[PDB]
Amino acid sequence: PIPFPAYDG
Amino acid sequence: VALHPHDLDERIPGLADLHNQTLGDPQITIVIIDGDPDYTLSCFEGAEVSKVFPYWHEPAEPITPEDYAAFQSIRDQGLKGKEKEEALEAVIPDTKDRIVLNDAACHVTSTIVGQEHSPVFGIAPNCRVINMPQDADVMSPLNLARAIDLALELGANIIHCAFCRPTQTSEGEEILVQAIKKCQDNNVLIVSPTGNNSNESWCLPAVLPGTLAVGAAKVDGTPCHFSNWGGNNTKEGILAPGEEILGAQPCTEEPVRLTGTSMAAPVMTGISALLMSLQVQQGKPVDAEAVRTALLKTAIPCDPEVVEEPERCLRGFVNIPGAMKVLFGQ
Repeated sequence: PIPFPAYDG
Repeated sequence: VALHPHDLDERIPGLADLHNQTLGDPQITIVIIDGDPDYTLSCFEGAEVSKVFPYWHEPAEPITPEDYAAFQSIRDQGLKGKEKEEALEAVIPDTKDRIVLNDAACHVTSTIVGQEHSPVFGIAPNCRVINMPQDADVMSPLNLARAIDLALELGANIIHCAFCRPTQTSEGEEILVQAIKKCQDNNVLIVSPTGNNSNESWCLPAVLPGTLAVGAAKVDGTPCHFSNWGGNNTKEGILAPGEEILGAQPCTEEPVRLTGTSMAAPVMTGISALLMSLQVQQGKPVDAEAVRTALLKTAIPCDPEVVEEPERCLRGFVNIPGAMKVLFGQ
């Protein structure tokens, strides 16, 4: 799962 | 002293002084190409916002407040990664991807036009904003080009393109390249995010010549590890606050802080909107390319003794006070 638009981590 | 205290005054030198001179002008139109935001939120009360749905889309089924509630519950729990997608899949498998878009469009749109004294005070609350939702391959260059052409026809001064289509190089489909050039030829700025791939891949339109590419900065001004960079991202991009940016989410007056280049891009769209608004207020003609090059040429490069790879900061951190010198003589 690409972390876009909102980055988790 | 800041006449319009904004959450990003301490992270963005010169913002406060710029807000003291303008909160935007209605003659400057921003068209946001993103998902479908929630105008019932109070942060949009009295904002000059309107939706235009591309006529060649069939509209999607509305999304229930309950599905949005599910999305936000999983966010509030702080779940991430695999665990988060297993959660989303269990409760909202058929709407999770559209909610990601629409949620982000709320956040982005509020970062730009959120009214002062509401829960989200955006950068350019007195500008004219047209959302062009793509809620209904949808990030294909064909469709973005079509969207862009329409945004121009609608009278855009700035086009905020919330989208990242993957690419491993600076090549995009010619149709999209022509659409970006068309923006330059008509004095219209396009802003878009560089992406959050940690350079595993790049994004269209960011890496195409003509666009203002935006990367994400930490609270301390250093670049977020995930923020894409290099190639045209570095040559024609700028770094702006990206971590913990305050904004709206649908169905609720409670705001939320998000992190990513998608949150940094809007700040630059806003800063650019104000700089253009100031041209109007002072009887100077509106000049997108002057604004873009002013921001790029005055961007502050990162210190090599603090940041290991300065090119991650792209041309540099946004420098409003320099921009103001170049454009207005301040």
